[PDB]
Amino acid sequence: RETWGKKVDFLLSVIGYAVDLGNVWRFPYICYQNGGGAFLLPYTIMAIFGGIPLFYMELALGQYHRNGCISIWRKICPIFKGIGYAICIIAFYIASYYNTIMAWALYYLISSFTDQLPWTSCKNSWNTGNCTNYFSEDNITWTLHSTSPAEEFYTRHVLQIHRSKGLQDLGGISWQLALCIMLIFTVIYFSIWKGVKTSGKVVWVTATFPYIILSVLLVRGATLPGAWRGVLFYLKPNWQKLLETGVWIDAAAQIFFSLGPGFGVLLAFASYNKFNNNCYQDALVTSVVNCMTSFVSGFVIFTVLGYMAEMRNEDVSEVAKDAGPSLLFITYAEAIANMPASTFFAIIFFLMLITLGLDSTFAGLEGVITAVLDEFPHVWAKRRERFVLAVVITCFFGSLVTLTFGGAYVVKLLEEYATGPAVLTVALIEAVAVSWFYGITQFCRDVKEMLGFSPGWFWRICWVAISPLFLLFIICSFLMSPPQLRLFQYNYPYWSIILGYCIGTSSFICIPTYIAYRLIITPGTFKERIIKSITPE
Amino acid sequence: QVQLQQSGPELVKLGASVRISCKASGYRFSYSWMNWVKQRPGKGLEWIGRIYPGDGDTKYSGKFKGKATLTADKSSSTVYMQLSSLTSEDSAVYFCARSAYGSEGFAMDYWGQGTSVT
Amino acid sequence: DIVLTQSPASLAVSLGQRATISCRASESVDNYGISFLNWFQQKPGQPPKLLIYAASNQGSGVPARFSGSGSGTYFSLNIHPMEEDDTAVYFCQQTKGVSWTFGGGTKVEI
Ligand SMILES: *[C@@H]1O[C@H](CO)[C@@H](O[C@@H]2O[C@H](CO)[C@@H](O)[C@H](O)[C@H]2NC(C)=O)[C@H](O)[C@H]1NC(C)=O
Ligand SMILES: CC(C)CCC[C@@H](C)[C@H]1CC[C@H]2[C@@H]3CC=C4C[C@@H](O)CC[C@]4(C)[C@H]3CC[C@]12C
Ligand SMILES: NCCc1c[nH]c2ccc(O)cc12
Ligand SMILES: NCCc1c[nH]c2ccc(O)cc12
Ligand SMILES: CCCCCCCCCCCC
Ligand SMILES: CCCCCCCCCCCC
Ligand SMILES: CCCCCCCCCCCC
Ligand SMILES: CCCCCCCCCCCC
Ligand SMILES: CCCCCCCCCC
Ligand SMILES: CCCCCCC
Ligand SMILES: CCCCCCC
Ligand SMILES: CCCCCCC
Ligand SMILES: CCCCCCC
Ligand SMILES: CCCCCCC
Ligand SMILES: CCCCCCC
Ligand SMILES: CCCCC
Ligand SMILES: [Cl-]
Repeated sequence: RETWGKKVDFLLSVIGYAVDLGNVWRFPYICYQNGGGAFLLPYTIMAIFGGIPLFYMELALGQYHRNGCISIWRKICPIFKGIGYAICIIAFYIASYYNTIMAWALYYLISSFTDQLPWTSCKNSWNTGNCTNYFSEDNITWTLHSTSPAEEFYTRHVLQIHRSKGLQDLGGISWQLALCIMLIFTVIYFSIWKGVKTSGKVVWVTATFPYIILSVLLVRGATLPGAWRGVLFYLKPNWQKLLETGVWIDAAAQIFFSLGPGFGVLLAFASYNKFNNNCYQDALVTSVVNCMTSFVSGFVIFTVLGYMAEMRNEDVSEVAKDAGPSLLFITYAEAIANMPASTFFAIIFFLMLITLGLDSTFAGLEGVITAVLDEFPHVWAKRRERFVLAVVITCFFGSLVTLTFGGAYVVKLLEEYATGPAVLTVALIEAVAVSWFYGITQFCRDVKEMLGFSPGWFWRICWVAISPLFLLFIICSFLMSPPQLRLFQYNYPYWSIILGYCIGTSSFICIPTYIAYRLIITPGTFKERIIKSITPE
Repeated sequence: QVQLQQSGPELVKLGASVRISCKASGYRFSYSWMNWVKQRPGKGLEWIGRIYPGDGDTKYSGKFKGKATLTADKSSSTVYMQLSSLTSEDSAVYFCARSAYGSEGFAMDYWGQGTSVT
Repeated sequence: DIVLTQSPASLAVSLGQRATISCRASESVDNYGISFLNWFQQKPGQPPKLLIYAASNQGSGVPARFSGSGSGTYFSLNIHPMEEDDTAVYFCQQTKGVSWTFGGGTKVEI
């Protein structure tokens, strides 16, 4: 098989997957949803114990075996081969949820090309009766139904949720978003068609640009008057609501989606080169840079929110309460509309979001494309381009049902149900298979001399008890706590809750059904069946 | 409410200029558009242009951008229409209508008494 | 530009019968599920009066006899049998961007 070549492209790819628009969206959103300051204190130890061991162990396993992501299990535990299809379905769902955000971001980038951005005021295609958020000389009387120009732009222009009365009501089509998704899919298909060479070559040009745009946006937002209330609200200890009913589980899920363990991308990036004496270093640096960029995004978001609250002369905890994922697209839009240096900051921020989401979804799709090819050699021989075209077709077919519907309700449902308990159970079964079933002693007896140092006394005790204990605790809390959802003054009905629970349960039923298929295809009694089926080849 | 009071009649001369005022009150005039129509005696209606108070945005059309100009005044809550090269063709009555909101379809619900510019 | 054409030009409908007014164009003014169309009532000497809101809802203070429907390109203005006082020239307005244009006009009588 081919190799990554030079370590620089591999490091760039890992850090590019680390910097994720999904994380930049979810971290400050749930932060402000739970209360802001009471989100970072019970977060650091969970982030460490969820990212460091899983990422490091999976990178080491990939660099040691080099058999893709699905075929890498044939030499460890062939009973749990269904995890390949599980993570494939998970990646399909995550891509279907990411495509709508990508289309929204690119449509915003297109609409932000005119000299007069359509955010300072409401034009002939917006409800001016409720469009009254204009900073005047104390002549505004906010009521229980007042809205914002950016809110109207996100609601009745790009989404048109006014035509849909919920999930049970069908919504109108959107040709603009349709062509946007078409263009995004052709771009990503032309990007993946070449191969791992252009994969590693395309990350370097899109590596420092998001960082520099983030830095200039931060130094621009930190200068506006009102950058103190935001940071004071973001840096509150708040030791009152963190014991049991806090945001610990949501923070765990957020850092899980950020680090991306078990998503197949790590095994994909490690199945190319051995990367001697640098696996632990790369894992540590990518984890700390992901934590740093997430912290910086949350910091700048809360700074802009505090600035807006001080400009509006209102408390920070009441602006955009019921707003879901719109928070970014509304607050940053209002900030750029208020900034006298517009028409440039919005463009560079939209370009940042576009390239970030592109590299994220590209790595996510490659992590499945290079695994299914290793699983099917008759396809990997010649039909690679045909299969990637077919997977692009099926991905856009799956994303059509959530794009053409014209409603963010299914988007929020997938955001709160697809990247949660299913991938949590996937990570749990992967960890228990690599720790309990597969001997940790013989697992480390090679990676020790492979990386030069001894991983003992930390992972020998972390991979066995505390990590699976925390995983099972998070999973049980998720299964026991009913995930109530609200978005744009719309309560999710019990039928939608049941549908979400059913899709979350069936998203990982492939692993137990494959276990059943294996135990019914293996002859003999149960004892000899298991003891001759779970054999590392 | 209905308080779109306009000015009285004026005299039209060849190569002149007349200003028509439109006093708006009773609602948020700085958030709704201000439309101006042109009706000839014994003819239909002709749209001149629109103006958005508080922002200065104007959209002139209907071969009238060369001789018609709209001006808003947030202090006096009045709308002014600048004219030029007055002729017997454009010498007719002019109204001052206020458009509706977005969900209402931007309809001219409120009108004025009329300004007979003859 | 977007020009409107009305038909018919004159409707001498007697008292006790309904009538219909059409306003055709190249639009297709449908945008965000809101039919961009406005119907006005112009009386001789009196200023115009709004009748239908976005060609779907009735105006403010207007009688229940006024109604209107239609979508896409063709639009119908179905009016209940009126009296000798509701006779007035009606106009259709296209409020879609970026320019606004009025209709031709109808001459309803007995
Ligand atoms: C948006 O403007 C509309 C008016 O066009 C208002 O909506 C209604 O407001 C009344 C008065 O409070 C409420 O009883 C209705 O329930 C509102 N409608 C709906 C669908 O909720 C209001 O000023 C603004 N907000 C909303 C949500 O419509
Ligand atoms: C502080 C954060 C937000 C911005 C800083 C960006 C840093 C962390 C990123 C951007 C460029 C990255 C480097 C790109 C190239 C290489 C060379 C490779 O052989 C080792 C990794 C290394 C050295 C990367 C380390 C991490 C890096 C320096
Ligand atoms: N945080 C990276 C998001 C992600 C993980 N797996 C994925 C698979 C496909 C995709 O488009 C995106 C993803
Ligand atoms: N933030 C995780 C949402 C959540 C809580 N409990 C859950 C149960 C099932 C599910 O699919 C999702 C959830
Ligand atoms: C006035 C309308 C101009 C529209 C320009 C669209 C440019 C799209 C560029 C997309 C780049 C990915
Ligand atoms: C009235 C406009 C409807 C537009 C529907 C677009 C559907 C695109 C489907 C593309 C499938 C390949
Ligand atoms: C409001 C105007 C939106 C224009 C969107 C153009 C999108 C072009 C996509 C081309 C895909 C090949
Ligand atoms: C976000 C900060 C993460 C810090 C991780 C430190 C890991 C130290 C490992 C030491 C092993 C001996
Ligand atoms: C009554 C129609 C319900 C449609 C639900 C669609 C759910 C899609 C989940 C991906
Ligand atoms: C409005 C529902 C659209 C479903 C599309 C399924 C392909
Ligand atoms: C052909 C590859 C184009 C990549 C564009 C990234 C913005
Ligand atoms: C009310 C809790 C229901 C849990 C169902 C788990 C399958
Ligand atoms: C696809 C819709 C499924 C509804 C299930 C209701 C229990
Ligand atoms: C109350 C939760 C029921 C979940 C059923 C999943 C099949
Ligand atoms: C009321 C519980 C319904 C479960 C349906 C599972 C398919
Ligand atoms: C905008 C499409 C670029 C293809 C190389
Ligand atoms: Cl984070």
